[PDB]
Amino acid sequence: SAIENFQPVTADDLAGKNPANWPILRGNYQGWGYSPLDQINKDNVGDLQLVWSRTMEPGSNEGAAIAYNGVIFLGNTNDVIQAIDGKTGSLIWEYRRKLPSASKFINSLGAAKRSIALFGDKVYFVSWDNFVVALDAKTGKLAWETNRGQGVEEGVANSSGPIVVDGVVIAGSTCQFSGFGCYVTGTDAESGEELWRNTFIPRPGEEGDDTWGGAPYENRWMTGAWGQITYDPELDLVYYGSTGAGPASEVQRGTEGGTLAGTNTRFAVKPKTGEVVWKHQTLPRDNWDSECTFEMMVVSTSVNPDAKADGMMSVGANVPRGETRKVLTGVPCKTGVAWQFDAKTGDYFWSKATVEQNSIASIDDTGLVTVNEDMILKEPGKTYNYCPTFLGGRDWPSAGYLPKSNLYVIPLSNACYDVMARTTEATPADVYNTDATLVLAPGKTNMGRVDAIDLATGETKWSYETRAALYDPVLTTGGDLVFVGGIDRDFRALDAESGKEVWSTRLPGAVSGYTTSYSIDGRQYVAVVSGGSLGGPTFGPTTPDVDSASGANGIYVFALPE
Ligand SMILES: O=C(O)c1cc(C(=O)O)c2c(n1)C(=O)C(=O)c1cc(C(=O)O)[nH]c1-2
Ligand SMILES: [Cl-]
Ligand SMILES: [Zn+2]
Ligand SMILES: [Zn+2]
Ligand SMILES: [Zn+2]
Ligand SMILES: [Zn+2]
Ligand SMILES: [Zn+2]
Ligand SMILES: [Zn+2]
Ligand SMILES: [Zn+2]
Repeated sequence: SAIENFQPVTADDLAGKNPANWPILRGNYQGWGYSPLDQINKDNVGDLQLVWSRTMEPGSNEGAAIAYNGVIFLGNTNDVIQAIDGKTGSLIWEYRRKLPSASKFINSLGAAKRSIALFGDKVYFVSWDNFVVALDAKTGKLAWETNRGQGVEEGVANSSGPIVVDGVVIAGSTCQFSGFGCYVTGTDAESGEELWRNTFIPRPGEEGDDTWGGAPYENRWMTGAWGQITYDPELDLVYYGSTGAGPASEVQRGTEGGTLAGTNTRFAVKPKTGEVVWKHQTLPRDNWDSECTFEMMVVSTSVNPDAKADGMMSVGANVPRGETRKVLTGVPCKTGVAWQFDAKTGDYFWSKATVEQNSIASIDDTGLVTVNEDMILKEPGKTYNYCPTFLGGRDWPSAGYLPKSNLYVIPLSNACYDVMARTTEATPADVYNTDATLVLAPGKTNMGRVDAIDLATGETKWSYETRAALYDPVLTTGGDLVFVGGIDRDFRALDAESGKEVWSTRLPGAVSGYTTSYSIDGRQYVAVVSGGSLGGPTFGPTTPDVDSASGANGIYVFALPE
């Protein structure tokens, strides 16, 4: 019944023009993570009840209920993709990919799936074995698939999911365990043909090669773009970020003093060709697995950064003070530093630290980052007391935007990392080749944190804290609410004006996935993916007083009583 009248998904849908739907990971191309739906608000959220839920596949459950005209399209782990009736929770269809033995995959991160994408009459995803796959939206049956190469034993995969722009399926990659770097590809949405492929590691003698400290090309590992892809329709620019290089220690990399051009860089590209329009490196010389690959939002804001605002690193030399600009803005890296650029040109406006961090010594008025020499891993076996951690700070769990108050709302972890490079020689399988102990940041007794930052001034308007890590995306809504899960297993709503908790329910496991909102027949639903991820096992032991069990992977859907 729900799938019967399926109407093709357009750019207008993906631009978030219909608030009854959530047809893309962050609700719109621009990455807002916002639902304009306002039925559920501060005055009635206390009445929210569980309407329906459904078991999801085991593993790291970081997915998102992609909602479209009464149907939920849901990427589970293990390349299981489902369509579910958004009103009843009844399964409509299920695709289950035939997988080689899990042991054959050197990159287990490809098993988790933050999103599927929609366009036309198809559901698009990247499989664990690194195929761009198109399913029929109406049936879940495979329409086409294209092998990108180097999957499985060779470890190239994807965890965040693609987006489709102008008939082009755009998808990044993780090559976390590989002795090489990876890429972002653009694939024709109809034919399945690969149209372009952007890589990051400079080839010998090419632009930026001289910033790799003389490291042989074949020793340059793991540079990818595994985070979330965003897009601005008006500028026609696709935005993504690349990551660092492994192992973490530049001494073990053989890249001493190397700023590593291509790594941790924010790219703005044309969707049909991958042509780079502008780029900015937000974390050079990375020794801290900083991964500047997370979603960056496109918003229109007045530009008036306060140089005295807490954490403000610098203000751009040519900042158009008092003027309204379309900006690319947010926290791109685990470090927790918020950035703001002109979205069209890439001109640097400002940057501001959130959590305690000590990897960045300074950022000048052009946006040039200078790293902290004290934190470069120069002596293997020596403990370096890095802030934040290889899980942040921030990590993949996405921020949300509140257009009414111009607030950027970001989930964060108050953690630091006593990190040491191993004394043994690094192989690709060793990843960062470090051993670490995670601790609370100095003077912090609350691990979980959400900052709400005014995008005009860079001032933090409020900060919500809780004992255990959140490590879960936020949803912002027109009802003036912020929804967020945590490893404490609470799925909570915060007052968007104050950051104070106004409602919560406790789910059976750590609330580990995305929260989305949609409506059917005038009724607003709030859907959260839960069960657990790397967050609980990593942050849980720091606050053992909190019951942060993982389990009962599932989608859980709430609404006001009828
Ligand atoms: O370098 C990479 O290719 C890559 C990929 C992934 C992934 O795809 O999930 C993570 C990381 N790195 C990473 O460093 C880490 O912070 C991390 C946490 C998570 C998670 O699911 O909670 N994924 C990843
Ligand atoms: Cl529609
Ligand atoms: Zn539509
Ligand atoms: Zn990584
Ligand atoms: Zn725009
Ligand atoms: Zn720049
Ligand atoms: Zn816009
Ligand atoms: Zn101020
Ligand atoms: Zn509560």
